Amino acid sequence: SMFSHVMVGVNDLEVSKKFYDALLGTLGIGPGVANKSRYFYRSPAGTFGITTPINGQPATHGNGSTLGFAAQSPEQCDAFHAAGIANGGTTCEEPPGFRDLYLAYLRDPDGNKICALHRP
Amino acid sequence: SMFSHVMVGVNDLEVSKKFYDALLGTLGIGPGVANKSRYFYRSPAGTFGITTPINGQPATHGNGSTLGFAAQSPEQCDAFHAAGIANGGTTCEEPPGFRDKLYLAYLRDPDGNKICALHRP
Repeated sequence: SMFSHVMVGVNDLEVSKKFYDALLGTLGIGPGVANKSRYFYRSPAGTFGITTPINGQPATHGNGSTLGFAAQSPEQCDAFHAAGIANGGTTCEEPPGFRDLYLAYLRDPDGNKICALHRP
Repeated sequence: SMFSHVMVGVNDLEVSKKFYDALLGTLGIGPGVANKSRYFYRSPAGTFGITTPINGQPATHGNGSTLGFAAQSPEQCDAFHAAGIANGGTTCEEPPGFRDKLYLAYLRDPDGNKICALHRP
């Protein structure tokens, strides 16, 4: 992988662990593993983590930031979207579908924009 | 790869292109390729992109967010760090070094996005 890891800030570690456990579970990842004020979601080719921000201030999303997780099929993209929505996330404007790629976009409980992407 | 792609928001695409060209070139990642109001940095396992935010509002960086680029050695992590400082980025703390075993070099890009290069021996 190009990326060793990606971290996002969260305001409530348990609420976000519940979200990402469900979300990333649809892709075969997780559940999250605690390490200090973080949960890590690890695999042979990448690590994702959620953290309390080190500066002690509220976590926020970055406008223009998107984190894309690879999915093995369009069905996994759909399942990712449904699971995130049912467990604290919110839908983006674009419904899951093909883009001239298959993509499903969501925001996590803190507004971090995420995406499952499948290329057939 | 777990990640298909990562985008960050930037407020000046050409300024950021010149930073990331320099920075990611040290890891062997070829220069940015235009596509709409974005530049993409593709490899065989993952794509990184810099973008003007699609909502037309200013780019910001999220408190708690860190993006890590894989590097093949500690020397590459240091070359990354140097290129970053030479081209508009700022160092964070701590300075580059080993940490429990990993080598890490941290920067902020010209927009305040927090990034690092990481090597695991």
